[PDB]
Amino acid sequence: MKKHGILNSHLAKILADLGHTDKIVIADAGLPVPDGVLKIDLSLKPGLPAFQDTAAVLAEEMAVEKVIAAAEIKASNQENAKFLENLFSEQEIEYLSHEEFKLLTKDAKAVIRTGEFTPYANCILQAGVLF
Amino acid sequence: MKKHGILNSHLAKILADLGHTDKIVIADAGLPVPDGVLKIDLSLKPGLPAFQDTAAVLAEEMAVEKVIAAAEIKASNQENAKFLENLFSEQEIEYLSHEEFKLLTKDAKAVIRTGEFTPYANCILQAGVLF
Amino acid sequence: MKKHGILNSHLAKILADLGHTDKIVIADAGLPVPDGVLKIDLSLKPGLPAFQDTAAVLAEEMAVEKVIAAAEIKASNQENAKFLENLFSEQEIEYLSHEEFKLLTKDAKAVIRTGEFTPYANCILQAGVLF
Amino acid sequence: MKKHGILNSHLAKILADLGHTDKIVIADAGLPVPDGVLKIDLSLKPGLPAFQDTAAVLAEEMAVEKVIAAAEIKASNQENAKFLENLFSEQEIEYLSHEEFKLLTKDAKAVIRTGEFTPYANCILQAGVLF
Amino acid sequence: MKKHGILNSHLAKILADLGHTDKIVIADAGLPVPDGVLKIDLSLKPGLPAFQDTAAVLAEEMAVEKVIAAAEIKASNQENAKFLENLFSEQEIEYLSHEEFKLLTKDAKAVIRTGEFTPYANCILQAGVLF
Amino acid sequence: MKKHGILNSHLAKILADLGHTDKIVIADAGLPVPDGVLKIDLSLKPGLPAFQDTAAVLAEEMAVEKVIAAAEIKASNQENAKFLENLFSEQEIEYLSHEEFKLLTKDAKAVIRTGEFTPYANCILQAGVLF
Amino acid sequence: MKKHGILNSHLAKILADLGHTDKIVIADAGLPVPDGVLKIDLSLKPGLPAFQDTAAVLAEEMAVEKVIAAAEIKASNQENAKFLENLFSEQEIEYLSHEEFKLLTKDAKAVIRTGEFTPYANCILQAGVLF
Amino acid sequence: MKKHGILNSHLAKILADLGHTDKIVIADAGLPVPDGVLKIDLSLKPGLPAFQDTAAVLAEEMAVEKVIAAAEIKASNQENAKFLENLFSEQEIEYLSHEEFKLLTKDAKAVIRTGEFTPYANCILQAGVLF
Amino acid sequence: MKKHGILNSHLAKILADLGHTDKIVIADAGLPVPDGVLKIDLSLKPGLPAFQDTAAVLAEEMAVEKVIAAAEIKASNQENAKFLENLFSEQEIEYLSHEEFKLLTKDAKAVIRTGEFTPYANCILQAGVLF
Amino acid sequence: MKKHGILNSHLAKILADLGHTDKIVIADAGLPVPDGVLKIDLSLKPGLPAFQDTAAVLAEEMAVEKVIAAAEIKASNQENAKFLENLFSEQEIEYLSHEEFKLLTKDAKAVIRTGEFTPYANCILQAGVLF
Ligand SMILES: O=P(O)(O)OC[C@H]1O[C@@H](O)[C@H](O)[C@@H]1O
Ligand SMILES: O=P(O)(O)OC[C@H]1O[C@@H](O)[C@H](O)[C@@H]1O
Ligand SMILES: O=P(O)(O)OC[C@H]1O[C@@H](O)[C@H](O)[C@@H]1O
Ligand SMILES: O=P(O)(O)OC[C@H]1O[C@@H](O)[C@H](O)[C@@H]1O
Ligand SMILES: O=P(O)(O)OC[C@H]1O[C@@H](O)[C@H](O)[C@@H]1O
Ligand SMILES: O=P(O)(O)OC[C@H]1O[C@@H](O)[C@H](O)[C@@H]1O
Ligand SMILES: O=P(O)(O)OC[C@H]1O[C@@H](O)[C@H](O)[C@@H]1O
Ligand SMILES: O=P(O)(O)OC[C@H]1O[C@@H](O)[C@H](O)[C@@H]1O
Ligand SMILES: O=P(O)(O)OC[C@H]1O[C@@H](O)[C@H](O)[C@@H]1O
Ligand SMILES: O=P(O)(O)OC[C@H]1O[C@@H](O)[C@H](O)[C@@H]1O
Ligand SMILES: [Cl-]
Ligand SMILES: [Cl-]
Ligand SMILES: [Cl-]
Ligand SMILES: [Cl-]
Repeated sequence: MKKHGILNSHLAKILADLGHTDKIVIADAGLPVPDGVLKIDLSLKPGLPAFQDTAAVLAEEMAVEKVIAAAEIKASNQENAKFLENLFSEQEIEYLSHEEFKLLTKDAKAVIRTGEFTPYANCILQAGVLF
Repeated sequence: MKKHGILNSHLAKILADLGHTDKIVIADAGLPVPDGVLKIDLSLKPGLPAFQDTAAVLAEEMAVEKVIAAAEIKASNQENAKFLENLFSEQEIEYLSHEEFKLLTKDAKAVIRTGEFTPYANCILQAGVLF
Repeated sequence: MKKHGILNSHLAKILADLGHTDKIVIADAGLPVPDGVLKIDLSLKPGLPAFQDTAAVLAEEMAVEKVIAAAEIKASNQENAKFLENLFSEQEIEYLSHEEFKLLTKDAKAVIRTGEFTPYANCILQAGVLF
Repeated sequence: MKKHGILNSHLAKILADLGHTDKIVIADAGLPVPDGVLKIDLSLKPGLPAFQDTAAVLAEEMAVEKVIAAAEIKASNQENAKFLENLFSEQEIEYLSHEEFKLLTKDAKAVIRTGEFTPYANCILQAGVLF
Repeated sequence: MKKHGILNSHLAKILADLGHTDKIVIADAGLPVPDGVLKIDLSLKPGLPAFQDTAAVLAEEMAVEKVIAAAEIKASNQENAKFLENLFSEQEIEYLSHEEFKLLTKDAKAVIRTGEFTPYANCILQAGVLF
Repeated sequence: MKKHGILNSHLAKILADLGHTDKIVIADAGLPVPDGVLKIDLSLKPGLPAFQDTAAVLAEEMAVEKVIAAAEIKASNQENAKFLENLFSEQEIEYLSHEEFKLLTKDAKAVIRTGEFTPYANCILQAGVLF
Repeated sequence: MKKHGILNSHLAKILADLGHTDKIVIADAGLPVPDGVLKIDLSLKPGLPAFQDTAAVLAEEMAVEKVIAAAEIKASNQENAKFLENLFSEQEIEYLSHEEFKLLTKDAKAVIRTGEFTPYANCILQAGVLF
Repeated sequence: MKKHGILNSHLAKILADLGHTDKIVIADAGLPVPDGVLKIDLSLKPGLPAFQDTAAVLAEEMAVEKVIAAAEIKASNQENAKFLENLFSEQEIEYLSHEEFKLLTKDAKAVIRTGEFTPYANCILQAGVLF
Repeated sequence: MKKHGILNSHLAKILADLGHTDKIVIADAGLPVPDGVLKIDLSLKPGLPAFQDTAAVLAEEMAVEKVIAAAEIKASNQENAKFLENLFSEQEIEYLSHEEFKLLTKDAKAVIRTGEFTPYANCILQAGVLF
Repeated sequence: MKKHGILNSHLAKILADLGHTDKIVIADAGLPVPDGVLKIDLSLKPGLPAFQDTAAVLAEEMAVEKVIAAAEIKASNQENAKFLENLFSEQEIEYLSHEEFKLLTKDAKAVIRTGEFTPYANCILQAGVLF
């Protein structure tokens, strides 16, 4: 068995190919996935896994230099919007309209679907560099 | 969005094709997957999701006529062994050696990998019929 | 076997992947299917299954936020036009020219072909969200 | 549009390739489909379409020299058993155990899944020759 | 064996998928086939089968609402030009320059190659509807 | 355009790869094609092309060192059985039971389906060598 | 074995599909092959096969309507430039800049690589018609 | 970028799927790779990377339960044979004849080719469990 | 461009993956290629390239430890048989019946077809090692 | 085994197809690979293999006419920048902004990933000609 790194095999393969600036998406159960974009669904039941738990695992296994979320999250989802701010303190956090957000997902290397059943609980993690 | 059934898209597709006697496997994080058998990895980190959480969702979404587990589970993993007895109290439960158990996994339509980090926490759910 | 949800295995796989705003098409036996769009043919013979029967099953298994249909249906197929208005009373129904309607089908995730032998008995169901 | 023959596009392609002695299967909603065998699912909901309706359409579009069914159908599903004897009065009908029947389905060119929710409502149609 | 419809298996599969306005091409032995368009070659030797024999079988098996040919056929291939007028007397026949004709073939679902060895012996059959 | 050789593009590709002893089959409209064997269907309508016309074209484009047919042809199809004898004078003609014949087709590089509607009008041509 | 036509199986397959105006490229060992264009490498070692040897064979097996080469060939490879002029006496020979010549190769059905080790020894053969 | 685990993307993907008892092969530059087994070539030039360098990295990123090598390694490559003994002090090391060793490679999930230019510098690492 | 090694790109790719004992076949224009074995056709016309020319280039680019040919070559094709003995004087040359030779080609990584038009002009080159 | 040329099998295959002006990229551990471009990862661990070692091997096995690197390399990575200037003194070296450099990698035939952990350690090698 693999000693270090993320446990999920599908995710490990995605992280392995990440280059500087590549993007991956963590989505709630409702976010549509653009055609041609790999979808890794971790959902089990409503609320499992949670957006927060998923983002937390990714944060410790991936080097993030920028996080992008939809502005609507600040109003419609205060708890998760705060979570992001807290978790990605040293990272640049950019906000866009949900509409522009969805356009950006087309360039993502993959979309990770969580069991999150709350509005605008989605974010794009942009890969940084280790040197 | 889909209104009924299991939330996970990968899993919904497998359940959709199940016919009477078809088998699927719920596995701990260390079980090897035979060549040619589809693997759906739901693991996020050690213990998440657990074997019990996963098995309970599946029992809720599919008609199970028989459950197969490795005898070594009773001795080495009492808690989970008892959970199974309770969960599938109405179904027939068969115990084989872990060796025979693995051979049987070759005929599975899929292996669902959980984040379970305890010995012999695996089982085969054999589809029953709705009429 | 799968306990809940739509019975058809092909349709279950399509519904499983539906995200907010994704579209599927229910069509009569003559609608042309754009290249690249998955075609699921349920027809057995003229009138079987009927447009009404198919639309009714989907309405109960999928969350629909909007229905799109061709204006011509109100002229050449009042029967089915009324059925649609009644079935989706709570949803927004938009009428476009049959020409524009066909253009939109290029963006569908699938086209479900029925055995309906009446003109303009086609509609686009746009997925809603469960939360 | 195609003027003659079976209306369903998937079935038309299968019939088009039929040679003398090739077999296709008409099955209830629970019959398991062997790996490697094409599955065409026409089901919409329980009982739709029915075994009888599907078998009748195929009987008129395909030349059948022999019909194979499971002996158990005469015991648990007399209704459909009589239908079959009547529909294929001119053809040779053979009864085998459900177990052997399933074995034979491995050699079929396709399995047509209906919405039939009654036991052993399955049959194998063996192609005849037009000259 | 299949009882009704066109005898050729490759062709049956194409007709099976035709929807209103879909196009197929019948071509002489020299017409170039655009990239991405399926080619079904029925030629055996020069003149076998002929454009006329092929066109007549197709007119018998598919509903044609419009026929498109190259204007150069009237001048250089009078016999075949007249055959078409007679065969599709009830349909609308449109003549374009051979140059425009070829561009149009890019949208065809298939090109049927015949053994015809005479100039501009090609046409596009546009599927009509059965209701 | 290709100056020499057989006109049919599908057949040209098959002849191009023939090595000493490789086999190809010419079949009537009813012969079943084993799985994994390429099928090139030239049929247009019953009796077109004819078994005789097809075999004749192949005879002049391919080096045949042996022909294999089913014994039943001699009795059930005297006209075509004589044709073969006449056409392949200098070639070794071996006869087998239709049953053994079908077993041999599994090793064929391809099956050429003609529009021949007569019993046992099938034969296997075994490639010779040009030096 | 195949009796007539070009000996090389790969090439026979390419010529088999040639339609009027289709293009193939004969190239020296350094010509780059556009992405998507089929490459058939016949080279064994420098100078074998020679550009002249390959062009001769093709001229004999293909109906050539036009020949295209880079003007630079007259300046740096007069020997091959003269050969080309004589070989295609009856056909149209067009000279373009090497830069435009390369853009044209993107439309070719294939690039045939020879062992030619001399500058600009490349040409495009445009297929003609046999009637 | 990925924070933890092996640096090589190809290898990370292979380790990600490892289950208990799965096997991978580290090989010298001459070891033949069985058909069907994935080959990951890391060699740059003779001796780079070295067998020792590669085995060390893997030992640090993979949970090794058993090591298998050919007895011939003790006779012709004592240096690497000793290295292996020390590196896997706590694990079981089994020696088989080079001939049997090769048969065992057919079951491997992958063969990692190094630049090692010394005889019998190959070994099979059998995955263990993390619990 | 590649500075060193064999010039042919197809062959370069095959040599690149050769491991100790892997085999490749050099064949005359008539040798049949077993299904599943890659065929690289270098023939241009009868006698070009010749068996000898091809074998010479391969011997210079590949480390061969053993050669295998049909016994019939010594009698029916004296010239090439002598060439073989001379070219591979250092290596072991084993002669088998042509029938047994053909069975061995099933294990070859590829069959290189030459334009050689003389009988039994075939041989298997078994890869050696560089250390 | 292959006697000459680059040792790595993956790279050998890429060099084999290089034509005049084709480009390949040597990259540090962080350079992102554009979708559609083949990635060959030779990294083992940070610093192995090094950028310099990889570039040296390639320069010896490929005819390079031009090198392209990011301008930022001269300032942020002086050591490797000097190495580059020294290794490719005969060739033309063009410096572009790193942003413009990345756009150019879209046209590369492949990206070779090294274990280099220093910034802007990337370059594009443009293939020259051997004659
Ligand atoms: O649900 P509303 O607010 O209507 O639209 C936003 C949602 O739709 C999808 O993009 C995501 O699931 C997001 O949460
Ligand atoms: O822990 P031991 O008994 O060594 O091996 C059994 C484990 O190995 C794998 O098959 C499963 O993960 C199972 O739990
Ligand atoms: O208005 P047109 O396209 O002529 O006829 C409409 C019918 O054609 C097809 O699109 C559908 O079957 C629809 O019912
Ligand atoms: O006899 P068993 O297999 O238990 O039950 C028969 C039913 O199981 C499936 O094969 C079919 O659905 C059939 O109707
Ligand atoms: O004969 P020309 O006018 O030169 O070219 C027209 C022919 O070329 C191909 O498009 C068709 O075969 C058509 O018949
Ligand atoms: O038609 P019968 O004589 O029953 O069986 C022989 C035929 O069945 C198929 O193999 C061929 O079409 C052959 O002509
Ligand atoms: O050799 P130079 O003149 O530099 O470039 C022309 C060559 O480059 C490639 O396009 C062809 O191989 C052609 O022969
Ligand atoms: O070098 P000899 O001893 O001849 O053969 C053993 C070698 O052949 C291949 O299996 C491996 O590369 C191993 O190192
Ligand atoms: O020519 P005969 O002796 O009949 O058969 C041997 C030939 O058949 C093929 O295997 C080879 O081409 C070989 O040269
Ligand atoms: O490190 P910065 O300057 O932020 O970005 C440049 C790096 O990002 C990637 O393109 C390469 O790895 C390069 O070294
Ligand atoms: Cl479902
Ligand atoms: Cl049909
Ligand atoms: Cl040919
Ligand atoms: Cl990892």
